[PDB]
Amino acid sequence: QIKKLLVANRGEIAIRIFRAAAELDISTVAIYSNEDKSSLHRYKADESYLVGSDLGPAESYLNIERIIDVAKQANVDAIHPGYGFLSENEQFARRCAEEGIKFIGPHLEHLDMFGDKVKARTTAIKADLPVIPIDNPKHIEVQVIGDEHGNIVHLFERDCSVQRRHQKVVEVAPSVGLSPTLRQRICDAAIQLMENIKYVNAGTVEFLVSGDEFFFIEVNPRVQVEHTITEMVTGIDIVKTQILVAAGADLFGEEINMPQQKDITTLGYAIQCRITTEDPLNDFMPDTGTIIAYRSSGGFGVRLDAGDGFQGAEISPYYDSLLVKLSTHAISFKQAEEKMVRSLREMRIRGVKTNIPFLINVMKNKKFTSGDYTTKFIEETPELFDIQPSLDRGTKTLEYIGNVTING
Amino acid sequence: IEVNPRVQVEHTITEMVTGIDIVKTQILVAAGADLFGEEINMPQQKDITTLGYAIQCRITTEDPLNDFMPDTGTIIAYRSSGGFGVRLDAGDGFQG
Repeated sequence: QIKKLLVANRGEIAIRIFRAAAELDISTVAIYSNEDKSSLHRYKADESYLVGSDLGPAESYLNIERIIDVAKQANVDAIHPGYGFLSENEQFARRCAEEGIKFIGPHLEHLDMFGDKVKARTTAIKADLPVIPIDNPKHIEVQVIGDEHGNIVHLFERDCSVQRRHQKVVEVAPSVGLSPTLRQRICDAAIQLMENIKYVNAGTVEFLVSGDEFFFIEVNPRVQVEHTITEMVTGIDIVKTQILVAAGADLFGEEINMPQQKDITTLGYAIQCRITTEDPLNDFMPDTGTIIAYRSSGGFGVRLDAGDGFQGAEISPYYDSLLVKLSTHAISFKQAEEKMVRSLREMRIRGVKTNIPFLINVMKNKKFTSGDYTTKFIEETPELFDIQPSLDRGTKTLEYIGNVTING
Repeated sequence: IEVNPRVQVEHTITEMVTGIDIVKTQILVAAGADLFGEEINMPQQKDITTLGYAIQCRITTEDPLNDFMPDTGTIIAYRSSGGFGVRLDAGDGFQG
């Protein structure tokens, strides 16, 4: 029934929802702030509105009442919150229902359980899942999608072990090195939990792995950044599915066309990382300014999700930095790693320092290439911060010619 | 009907459902590498399957408005897109 969708978000994910929505012949509505006046997502929808006349920085995409007003005036049926803003916000979800706008995600009582780190454990132990009663851990996450009609499936797992601190860096789907029996139990735990609470829409279940053992951590009651990696290996459009799930449709019907859990398998491996302005040379402080040159990769198995990565782009410090979200997909993990490297090396960003060289080394290192690696992979790798200089030739030649042409 | 003793323009459509990089495999076969080794990583014939469906469409300078005639001209604007399983193999159209 959903005919007009609004995205309560910015960047690559908004563009993602908009494209998905358009494939379903749904009109799109963007929301933008003053400093996002030339963000690509603003121009990528059927409609865009300045949320908050005088609103500040990151509070623009958090301002519940102005968003809902923009939704009311434009006749919006459903709001997709993407991730990382009002995604896990019960209040916004309530005010959506109360005003007749379908909140794209799980129900009010779903965001309640998993919003509080203390309440989630009670739910976890009621469905008989292992909890913290803790060394050498692997961070494993299971994707799930269920409809409003009781049909629930999982889209296998995602290795999330590569992380520097509390920041995820590199994800893999499915697991390399992790046994088939382990795989199944962790999946079956995730489906036991969500099928107990009668879960609706896309959700992620965060676990931990020691050897032949796992522990429940948290539940992300929305879409994740790393979703695409799972799409590539299972062939299933998660985002598009969400829109269909909030539209009532049965996942085994004409709209979603979900293959029965038995018929769901993985094809090859997929890897993802984010291209940010973070400088390995400079404590990972996000760099700001204007990009003067932007060239991107592509090709078979390479998937680009641009955020602030374009030619004219002006980088505002007020948001979590993200230029391009880059994923690769090949029959083998070895092959999947190589595409990533080349794509990373084929890139070119100038006028701002990037995290590319750091990422290059990560994919190049064999403690990652082996498939066996823990959350302390970065901790145990000091050489991962090797100083590759990176000179900029062409630019200097363009300046010389430019100067002599105009000034003699 | 016939045999095409090379890669076809439409190769990607098969790569997307089977998950094999055909072009890559060509190079490796020419390099002398094994079909089922840790190099080509090809699955067994029984394990080789399709995932979903793939379509390929041709975009040319010619048109139904002009009896399919390849025109010259400068391309004033080029506009790509993107998406899961949306490949734009850029060729004759890049910029001005």
